[PDB]
Amino acid sequence: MYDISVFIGRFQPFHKGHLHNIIIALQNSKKVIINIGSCFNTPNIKNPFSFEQRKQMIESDLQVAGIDLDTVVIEPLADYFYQEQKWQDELRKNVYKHAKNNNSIAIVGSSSYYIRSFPEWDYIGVDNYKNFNATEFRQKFYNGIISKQYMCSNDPKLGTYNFLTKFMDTQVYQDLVAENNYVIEYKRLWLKAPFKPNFVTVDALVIVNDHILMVQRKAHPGKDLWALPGGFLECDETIAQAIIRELFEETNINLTHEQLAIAKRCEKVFDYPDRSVRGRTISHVGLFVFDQWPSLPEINAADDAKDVKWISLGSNIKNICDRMLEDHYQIITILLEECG
Amino acid sequence: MYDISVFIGRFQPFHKGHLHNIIIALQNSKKVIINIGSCFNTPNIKNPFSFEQRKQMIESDLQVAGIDLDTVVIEPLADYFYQEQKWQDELRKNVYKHAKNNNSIAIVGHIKDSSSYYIRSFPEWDYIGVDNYKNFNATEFRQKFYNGIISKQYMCSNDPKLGTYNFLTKFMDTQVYQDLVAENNYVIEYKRLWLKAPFKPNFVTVDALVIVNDHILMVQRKAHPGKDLWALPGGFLECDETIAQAIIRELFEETNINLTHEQLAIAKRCEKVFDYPDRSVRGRTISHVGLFVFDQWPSLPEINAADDAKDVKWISLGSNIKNICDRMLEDHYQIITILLEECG
Ligand SMILES: Nc1ncnc2c1ncn2[C@@H]1O[C@H](COP(=O)(O)O)[C@@H](O)[C@H]1O
Ligand SMILES: Nc1ncnc2c1ncn2[C@@H]1O[C@H](COP(=O)(O)O)[C@@H](O)[C@H]1O
Ligand SMILES: [Mn+2]
Ligand SMILES: [Mn+2]
Ligand SMILES: [Mn+2]
Ligand SMILES: [Mn+2]
Ligand SMILES: [Mn+2]
Ligand SMILES: [Mn+2]
Ligand SMILES: [Mn+2]
Ligand SMILES: [Mn+2]
Ligand SMILES: [Mn+2]
Repeated sequence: MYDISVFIGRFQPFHKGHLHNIIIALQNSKKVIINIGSCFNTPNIKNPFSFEQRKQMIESDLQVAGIDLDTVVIEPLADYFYQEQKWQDELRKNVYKHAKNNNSIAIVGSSSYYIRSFPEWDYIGVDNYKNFNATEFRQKFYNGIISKQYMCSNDPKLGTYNFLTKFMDTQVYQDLVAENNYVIEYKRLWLKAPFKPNFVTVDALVIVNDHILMVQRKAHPGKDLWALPGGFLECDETIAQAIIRELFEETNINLTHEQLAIAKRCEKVFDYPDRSVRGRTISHVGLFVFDQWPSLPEINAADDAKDVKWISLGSNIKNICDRMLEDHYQIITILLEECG
Repeated sequence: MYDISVFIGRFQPFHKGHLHNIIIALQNSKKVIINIGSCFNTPNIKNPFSFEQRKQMIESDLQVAGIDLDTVVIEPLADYFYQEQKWQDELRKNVYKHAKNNNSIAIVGHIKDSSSYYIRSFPEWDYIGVDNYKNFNATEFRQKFYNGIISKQYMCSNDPKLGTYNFLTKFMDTQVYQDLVAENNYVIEYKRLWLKAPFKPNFVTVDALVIVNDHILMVQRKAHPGKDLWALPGGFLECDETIAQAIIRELFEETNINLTHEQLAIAKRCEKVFDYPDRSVRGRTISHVGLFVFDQWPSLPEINAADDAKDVKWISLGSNIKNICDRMLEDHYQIITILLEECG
């Protein structure tokens, strides 16, 4: 009937619930565009696999009962938690790429967001079976258990099953297990709270001669990832004070607090509920700009930073965009745009 | 030696440590100007007494001491947690209401914490460092006071019939006292729940300042802290919502304002963060507010009190707002002032 079905998911991992929904869409349309959300990030516990691995996983799963691969296309989406129009444009870009000859288009499926966001397209609704829970799957996986009832295949050499089986031997699997054990122990310790906690953190975006100051993380979450210098707000300091305290603790930047105060452009809040794996963490980020300086200030890593670097804007920043903590690539992008 | 000395305190309440320091100020100057900090706020456990009450208390203790009251003047200072320049000027306005045409002026504060601040902000005035062994604990005194005990070693007067000591004896029979004790018990219990947590909490709240035809929407509080006070509508941020959503969710819950989500999204001017660490008695609470401006609107939307709001009212700017200025929750007066200047 439709020329095109639009299908959006995380696929962390791809399962039978996904295969049956694609199948409903392929008997309602001639071609499916599968849009994988949350790409171009480093692996974390909620997002273990890359775009390429998930794309592969999907293809080799579809290639087993049935399915014509000529009727299927796969495109990536980045996260834009604070700039939803960008996300919308990017999805529209992915679709216009495959449907620009007045093709008939429907979104197969956050059912209300897609209905509000995309009036141009029809919404094919799908209620599934027993709740295929991606968290439950992943938590058993970091415990050594692939749940074969989720798997498209039954053969451990076929599909996601084979990918998941082999993945358990990788270094990335270990890192993720380590991160997950950290978070379980961290979350446990906080069940004491009379009320579920919001964490308040601070970060500093410091630009000197078109370089951004970044820290490589010594500890979980995001161990060995690059990040803005920052950490927890303390009960006795203002946000503005915490921003500078963490900056100096982690990087020992050779600037005075007065200089940084003159260089300060703004402070923004980042409050996407799932930005961090510890629990709900709101970050206040200060932007500091030195259009020019005789040189890059001296920096020395300390505390939870195992390294610190001045990294130039443009290509060098883009090249570590998938080696950064949490939403820090978005934060950098936003603050330089609007503050700026 | 100096014509004027300048002395700043909260005096919640005035005590022997304060007296001690005013005696030094007067060995070094001919007139001392006493500035009472945190004036014009409603009574809270940390600030139980009004400006007038503290003034009375100081005058009566200085008679007991007995310092000639012609050598003493008393002026109020409001709080400006977020507008440090309004405070510096307001002080200067206090000092020069009294010092005139080439008086030598000294500030007499603690050589320890607030030494730095006064040196920098008031270079025109000299400094007289004070502080002596004693460790007079303001908090320690109020806690015992909320348990029914006036600590004698704090009292300038040994006689319960006189001075601050008398004032506090009589104050203990009032309803305000009873409301302070109740707030205190609430706060002690609130904090007890949190003693176990691996880290001290920073609490996150939201408020909405909604202005329709120069009227602020304000709730009157059902629960602690600041019971029976007027506040911007607001409350705790939940874990599964953004701050933008929280601000609107709490607005509806407390006021049932007859406006739509898109109508408020259009009316929204800005959000501001309020993070003075001692702004709330519960523990460290940061607030994100929430400015919404409706101009030349056909009518004031319909509202009704629910959840922790027991009343809700449209309050016109200007006269009716300064009227309840000392009847507001925590720093909401300051928050309203700031959001009107910088966003509206
Ligand atoms: N919820 C929390 N509140 C305050 N401090 C914390 C919290 N969780 C961890 N920390 C401390 O902060 C350290 C990490 O550095 P940073 O995140 O830069 O402040 C950890 O090693 C903890 O000791
Ligand atoms: N730390 C907290 N986090 C979330 N909700 C809370 C917290 N403390 C108190 N509350 C709830 O908020 C109520 C008061 O309403 P509100 O302050 O307007 O959200 C109390 O009755 C509590 O149920
Ligand atoms: Mn290994
Ligand atoms: Mn840190
Ligand atoms: Mn820290
Ligand atoms: Mn740190
Ligand atoms: Mn370089
Ligand atoms: Mn409330
Ligand atoms: Mn409420
Ligand atoms: Mn609430
Ligand atoms: Mn009116």
